Amino acid sequence: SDEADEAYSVTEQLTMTGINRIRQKINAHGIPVYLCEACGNPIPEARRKIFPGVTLCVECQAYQERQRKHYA
Amino acid sequence: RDVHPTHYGRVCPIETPEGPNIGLINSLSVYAQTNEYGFLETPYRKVTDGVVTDEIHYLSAIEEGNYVIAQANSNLDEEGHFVEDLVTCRSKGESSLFSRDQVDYMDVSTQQVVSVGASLIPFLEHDDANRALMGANMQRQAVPTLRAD
Amino acid sequence: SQLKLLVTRGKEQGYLTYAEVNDHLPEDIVDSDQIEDIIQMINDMGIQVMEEAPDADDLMNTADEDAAEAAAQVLSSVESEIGRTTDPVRM
Amino acid sequence: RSPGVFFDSDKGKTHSSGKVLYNARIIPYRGSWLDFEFDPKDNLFVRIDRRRKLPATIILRALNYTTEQILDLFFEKVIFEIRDNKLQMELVPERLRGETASFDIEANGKVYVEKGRRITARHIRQLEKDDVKLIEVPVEYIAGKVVAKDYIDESTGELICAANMELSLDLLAKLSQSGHKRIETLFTNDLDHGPYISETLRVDPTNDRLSALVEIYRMMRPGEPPTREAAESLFENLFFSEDRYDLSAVGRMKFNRSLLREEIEGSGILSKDDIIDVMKKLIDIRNGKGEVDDIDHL
Amino acid sequence: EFDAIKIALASPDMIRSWSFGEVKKPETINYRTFKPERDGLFCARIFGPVKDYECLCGKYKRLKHRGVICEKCGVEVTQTKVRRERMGHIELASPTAHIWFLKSLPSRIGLLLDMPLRDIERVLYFESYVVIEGGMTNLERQQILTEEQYLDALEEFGDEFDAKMGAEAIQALLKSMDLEQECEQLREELNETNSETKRKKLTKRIKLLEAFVQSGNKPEWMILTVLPVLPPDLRPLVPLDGGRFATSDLNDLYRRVINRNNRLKRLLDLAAPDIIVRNEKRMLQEAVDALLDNGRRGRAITGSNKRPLKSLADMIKGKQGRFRQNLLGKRVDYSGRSVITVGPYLRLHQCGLPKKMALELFKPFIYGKLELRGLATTIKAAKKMVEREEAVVWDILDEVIREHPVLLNRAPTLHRLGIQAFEPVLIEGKAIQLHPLVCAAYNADFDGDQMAVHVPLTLEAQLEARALMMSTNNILSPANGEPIIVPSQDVVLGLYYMTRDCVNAKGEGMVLTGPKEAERLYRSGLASLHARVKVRITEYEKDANGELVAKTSLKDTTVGRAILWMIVPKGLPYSIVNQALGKKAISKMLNTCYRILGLKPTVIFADQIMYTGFAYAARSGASVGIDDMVIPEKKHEIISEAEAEVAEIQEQFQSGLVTAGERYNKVIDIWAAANDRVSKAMMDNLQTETVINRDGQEEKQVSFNSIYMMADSGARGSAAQIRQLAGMRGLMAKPDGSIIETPITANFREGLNVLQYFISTHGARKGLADTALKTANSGYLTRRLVDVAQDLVVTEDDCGTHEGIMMTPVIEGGDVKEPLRDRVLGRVTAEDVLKPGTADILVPRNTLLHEQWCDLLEENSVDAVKVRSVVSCDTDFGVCAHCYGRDLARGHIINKGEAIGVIAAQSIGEPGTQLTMRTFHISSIQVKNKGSIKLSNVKSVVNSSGKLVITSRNTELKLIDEFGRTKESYKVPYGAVLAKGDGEQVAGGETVANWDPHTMPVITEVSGFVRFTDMIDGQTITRQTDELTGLSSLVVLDSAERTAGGKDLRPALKIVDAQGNDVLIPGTDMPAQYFLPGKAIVQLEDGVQISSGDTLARIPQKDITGGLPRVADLFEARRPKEPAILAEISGIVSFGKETKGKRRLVITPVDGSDPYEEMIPKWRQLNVFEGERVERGDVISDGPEAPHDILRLRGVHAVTRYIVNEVQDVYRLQGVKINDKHIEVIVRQMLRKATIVNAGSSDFLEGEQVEYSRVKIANRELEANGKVGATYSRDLLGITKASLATESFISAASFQETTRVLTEAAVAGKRDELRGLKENVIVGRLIPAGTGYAYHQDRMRRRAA
Ligand SMILES: [Mg+2]
Ligand SMILES: [Zn+2]
Ligand SMILES: [Zn+2]
Ligand SMILES: [Zn+2]
Repeated sequence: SDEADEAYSVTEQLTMTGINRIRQKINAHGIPVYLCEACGNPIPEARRKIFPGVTLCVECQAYQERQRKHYA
Repeated sequence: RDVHPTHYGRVCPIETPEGPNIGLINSLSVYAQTNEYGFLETPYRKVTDGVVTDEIHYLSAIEEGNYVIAQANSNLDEEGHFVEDLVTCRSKGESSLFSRDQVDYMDVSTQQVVSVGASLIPFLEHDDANRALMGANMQRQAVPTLRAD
Repeated sequence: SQLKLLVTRGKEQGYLTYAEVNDHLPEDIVDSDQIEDIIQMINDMGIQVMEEAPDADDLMNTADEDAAEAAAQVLSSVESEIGRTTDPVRM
Repeated sequence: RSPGVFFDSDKGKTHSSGKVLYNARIIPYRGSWLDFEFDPKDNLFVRIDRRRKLPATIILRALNYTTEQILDLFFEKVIFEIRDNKLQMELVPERLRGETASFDIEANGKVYVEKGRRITARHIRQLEKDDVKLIEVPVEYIAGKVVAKDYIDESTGELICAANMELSLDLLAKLSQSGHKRIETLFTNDLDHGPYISETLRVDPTNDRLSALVEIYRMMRPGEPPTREAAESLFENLFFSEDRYDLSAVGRMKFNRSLLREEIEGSGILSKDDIIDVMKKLIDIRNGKGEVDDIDHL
Repeated sequence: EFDAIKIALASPDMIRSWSFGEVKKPETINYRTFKPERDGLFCARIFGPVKDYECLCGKYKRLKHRGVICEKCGVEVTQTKVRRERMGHIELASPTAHIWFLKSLPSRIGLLLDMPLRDIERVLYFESYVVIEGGMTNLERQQILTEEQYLDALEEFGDEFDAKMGAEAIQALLKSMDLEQECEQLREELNETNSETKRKKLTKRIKLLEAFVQSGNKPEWMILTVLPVLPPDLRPLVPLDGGRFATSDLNDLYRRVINRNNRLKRLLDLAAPDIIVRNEKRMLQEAVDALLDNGRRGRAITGSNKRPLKSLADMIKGKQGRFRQNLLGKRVDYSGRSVITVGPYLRLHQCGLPKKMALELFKPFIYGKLELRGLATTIKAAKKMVEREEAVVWDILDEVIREHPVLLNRAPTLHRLGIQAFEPVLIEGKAIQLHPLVCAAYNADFDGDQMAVHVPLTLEAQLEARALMMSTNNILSPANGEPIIVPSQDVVLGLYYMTRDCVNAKGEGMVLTGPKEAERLYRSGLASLHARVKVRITEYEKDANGELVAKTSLKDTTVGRAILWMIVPKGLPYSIVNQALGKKAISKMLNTCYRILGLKPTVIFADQIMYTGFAYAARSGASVGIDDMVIPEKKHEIISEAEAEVAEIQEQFQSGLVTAGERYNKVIDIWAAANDRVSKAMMDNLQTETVINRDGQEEKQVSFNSIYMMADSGARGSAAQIRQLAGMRGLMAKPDGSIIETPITANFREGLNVLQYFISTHGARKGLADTALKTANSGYLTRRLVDVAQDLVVTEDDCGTHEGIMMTPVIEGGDVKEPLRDRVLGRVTAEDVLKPGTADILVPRNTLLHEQWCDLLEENSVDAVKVRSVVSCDTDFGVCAHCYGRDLARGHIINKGEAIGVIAAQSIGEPGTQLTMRTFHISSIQVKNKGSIKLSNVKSVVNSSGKLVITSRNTELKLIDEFGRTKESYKVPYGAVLAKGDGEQVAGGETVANWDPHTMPVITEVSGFVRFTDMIDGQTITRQTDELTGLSSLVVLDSAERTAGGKDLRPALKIVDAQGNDVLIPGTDMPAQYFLPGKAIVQLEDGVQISSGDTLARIPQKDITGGLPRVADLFEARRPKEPAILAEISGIVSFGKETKGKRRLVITPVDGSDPYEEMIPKWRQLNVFEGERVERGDVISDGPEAPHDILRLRGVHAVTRYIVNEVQDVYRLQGVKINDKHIEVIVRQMLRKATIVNAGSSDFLEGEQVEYSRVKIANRELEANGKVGATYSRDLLGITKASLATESFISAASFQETTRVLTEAAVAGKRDELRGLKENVIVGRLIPAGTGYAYHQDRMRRRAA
């Protein structure tokens, strides 16, 4: 083949297995939890409506993601 | 070895030698100048409150990431007012939609992202990126003919 | 002997920088040529002291195996001396 | 690559856990480098030209700074008071935004948050809209903090507790006997305002300027005997000579821009202002307000 | 001619025999008259003369004096070829330590004397002293000293005291030592005294010592006394143009050594103060040490160019020495290169070859033929005739060319089809027209790829090329029997366009007398190429014994299929061409023709497919136009709705209902879904959009949109690329892997604006960069794998064994990932295949399972066969043909002589190029198929609930249907509540196991009284009470919380019966007191008897990589630090001491020795009950299982199955197809070192590592003899470690470190027997593999005779 013909497939695998992990972080299951598993705050109805099966309030999720951002 | 969202208008994103040293021999874009220091800068139309003036303004790389720069293909109503409300711009790396009264600069002309080599291609916007890369590199080897056409 | 656990650090990482092999050196080495010889002795048994972060995603072990304990002996001994026995001119 | 100050991360490729390290180089056009590298245990280590790493605050001490003003520079303050009943505290509510209260947050006599609660934006507005200006908590909330500055006896001139001291119950005990009312601890949170320079103080072997210059000279060219003003000369020529070291005008522009300085041009030699601004920008990149530099960034 | 090569030390005597006179002066030439000056580095009388048969005098310039040595100036009238084989010695004034045996690490003078390297380095550079037979007074033999203590003890003694220094001392030591003396003394004091490091190092030393004794060496030959000098022509001083000579560094180094040698001699004559002569000795030692291996120790002397100049080692060792480049890869004569073009007119056994290239590569052939035919008197006349290129020269060329096949080769020879051989069709042009079908093999394409043609000279070479390498002889991929001749892109599209059908074309409906009438209509113009029709075809079948019986019929086909039927050979059904013939169908057509009609009709048929394909793709006129990239019209709606989605998520973010990362994730999610929806809209719009009508209304058929045709014929393209032409081109990723949040919502048919194009640029350049690197590091895997497996050769016809492995269908997660017909095909059955009821012996035990036998297997529904493997063969130094299988590149069977190791490494490195270079990642048990249960490794309890809770560990459920073959795989977790039982009837829709992952039972066998025996509340219990239910829970905690009152006690939850005595669990002397781990959800507290297997105590709570580097690590055999800890021996488990991290677990046999402890780090969750009698090769920690452990516990067959499955899954996740013999032969080359469980009757150290064939030959020789032989323990090394330890040194010194291998083989007198493939290439003899196998055999029987 050629440079561009394999470069296409390298970029394509890159993009696909980059979409898939960002899409797997998305919650698709259903189990309402009503109580943030770190702080016990009641996860409001709407923030449970967007992502069904979310088991953290928005505050604790922001905290945990801020912690993730440095690889701790 | 790779392109950064501040290569815009400074270094050609497509024109490089494919092969051993990709992205090390990046070639300069069309309107790119060098700063008084040695830094690369590119022009932008100064766009005050809503009107896109025809006074141009050379922004460097360190400064362009603090302005809402317009989009070269943004329409204008015979006076310099964008005929959309929101308007495609690129504030800090990530491009976006910004309202009418937020743009700080516009682009000088739409060929200002590509080098002289990759500006002689017609319909560059209908090509794979790497295809235009190979295309510029192979245009750069053309042998003169008997009757140039 | 911080040198001796420097060797185990370079192993359990699979590589050594110049930063680490400047950290875990003897603090009393002034003749650079000693640093030269000892980093050579280190690389001879593994692990190769590149100057930066890489080997991140390069999973390729030619450093076996009798040379390992002998070179560790020579490194543990280099602190016992101060040199040099390697430059005829200085001797 | 132009002269100037650069902040990079070394993202998850040295430590096993994957934690990133966030070093901050200073490369001048001519002279000596200066590198500022965290460690896997979150320790600021300044290493002058590429040889051995040193603890961070040794260079600050060599700058004729000592521990109390160092903590005043690199931190915010928290002021506990012995309010006649078990050491009640000064409070502003936005500081707590991300706290898990070890007590009953109550003012007006009115419980704002039950104990155990992760402190919310809700209770944030509750506090300041009701304007809680001093809280009362148990004593084991101060049991584990660290004291800001020196503390010595009015009895026999003996130290109450040294500057940068972890707290205990006996430390407040002796503070009571001293009649102290101002407990100066730091505002250290795991999330935003983490303790880094504090632990780097804990690891600092030296204690005063002469010790710092001694260590620096022992690192620079070992073997020779050191000397007070000899080491002084070496240090104050390392990054403060018009002769030797110089970030050129482009270097100065990149510097005063990479720290958000209003000015754009200045000296060719470093300063206490510059190195402290560097260390601050580094630790605030570590905190999470800022970003490392892309190297290819044009 | 010759045989094995011996390497060893060289005495000064042998060196003086090598030379032809000593070199005394350091001068080279005479600078005005450039005659080589006597008698220096280029001496006419020492190293031969400078002109052929002319002495340096000038006096003797005729051959008539050839052999007389001119009495004037001594030279010997001979050939100046002799100036390349003579050598000369340099008499050293003081001895000198050979740096190789000094600083090789380990220093051989060091651990031949057992003296530390530092001490010898002191004595050498004179910083010390060393005694040697220090009289009968005070000091042992090896005792170091210094100046001071020396002069002191000299006052004591003038005699009976010998303390030398420098190389003289080390030499008098080396010679004074007695090898037999110290060796037997180490014998005595290692026998009567044994300590671990003591016996280790001392038996190492005695190994070295008796090695030195066994060799012909002498201990002091490590210390040079006479030094040799290379011959001049190998270190020449060639005159460049302009009086500016060019030399090699060796002249500079020899000058440097000769200068200091002479200066030392003059110092010794002058009787200088020993300070200066000491400095001179050290200077001479540095000179010799920089001549031997520059840069070894002392900061290498740099030449005049600033540069560290090369030495003898650097001419030998390293990437640039002899062994690497000119010893493996050379420029070769009769060879050319040029640009390949297509040339479809060809057959696939020829290649075009320009008249210029042909006339030039074939010169001597034309010369001989022109002077044989008499067309030219002499050979000079023939050269003149050819260089004038007369009309008869061309005819003589075409006479010569005829049957002489030329080899064609391409640049990255990734596998063995990169070299083929064709017959040359002379081509009046300048490009090597290469047949189309072969570009698949060569990986070639016609955008500039140069190919290189080689000519084979001899007759054996032409027969190799025509018999072993012809392009018609390799139509099967050697990686797997599937053919590599599949038509690629013009031809699959032509064939596809032909065999299709409109719904109403011209000439539809009519019935035809046969395919000839089909073409008679089509070419005439009366029927479209695809207009359905009834035609009478007569298809043949080979149903009988070689009888091709015909059967005729009126088939319903199209004009195109029936026109294509004329090229199909006889024995193939019409159903093979009545389909739509994409690429897969047009590949399996060739595949079935090979499996039926053999090879000749397949090559003919493949050429016919290509011709008809090109012809009808030309006739099709199938272009591409911008109107063919049809955008859908529901695209703007889908994009609008996705934009509304992202606006609503951004609005929620602005109202604090979401984090930042989650708004980003939802944005990427809705964009991925909108991209998929637009892809579907466009493909639905584009595939069926031809909507036609016949005798009426309308009817939609598959489309003829030429872009769709090229995508749906497998010709070129896919769903994704047209998704980028018509649909939106998705989300583009920046090179870190983090996807940009705004997608290019356009295509290439509409432009990208500047921002979207600048965004695609990122990922595009990342992919470009990673192919420009992926190529440069191409053959690193294949090269690394042929180093390990090169010397392996099919060397026997049958080894007569019944070992093997149990090949089985792969079924993982759900259903089958590959049938048994693949994994068994063409491997020899080890033991007899019986039918299900076993009914008779069906498949004999040495049957080559070809396609008939695979059919006859699946026609009885077998799912396990014992097939012979390579790794479990028996032949030593090879592999018997049967225990390997069949050469899937040739079909028939392996031959005695196929170098299967090289072709295995190639068959794994070639498809390793289709794997990505950077590495790479990824409620109840409901039945879904029709079948019946079968639980494996089951020990359950049927509780009072009628359900099932299995008390085992390895219990999983497989599905077995009416035929018996395994249908589906599933795992039955511990306490998986089974609604069924085991083996009974089941159908799809009854969930077989429901189990809650929140709980892992402690399931009792008895519905009895609870009892808390050895359960101390507060010291061994935690007083939990969940006030939601108000639950009295005496939970047990781990050994990380509770006090020392019940610390290493055991909380025992036991079921006793309802009166108060302990219910023994049936089988042993332990009632069912399940001792409790920590953390247990032990809900029920005592005084409540319960069912037989309730959850009294309840334990609380498949990523796959894919890179090629995952393969490299899979072969290197690294121990991942999260390794499952198997069970070292079956038997009753038990725990011990706690809270060390390293906690004790021991297993006691019924019969053997119990006490085996193992320290489980408490980081890992333990996974076996306290008193479960465990199997052998179990799992306690779970995760990665190190392959070393799998070998040591489950055996060889288990580790080979493990590694084969690992590699096969990494290759299968991308769809790369590769057989099993290749991974098996590489794995056999992995486990080829063993160590002994018992030193036994043999001559082996206990913990010494010897090649497994050595052990297995000695033990066979011994148990054939009186004794019983070694009890070995098989080991496993990576490829990078097994290919280090090899037998030859000419081989393993080519690619390893040269100095270490050479020094070891020198000290040990290790004579290499040329029986490998790297050696016989270096030395330049026939390889033992292929054609040369016969020669090596008959020469092995010449000797030994
Ligand atoms: Mg090509
Ligand atoms: Zn929370
Ligand atoms: Zn002569
Ligand atoms: Zn066999």
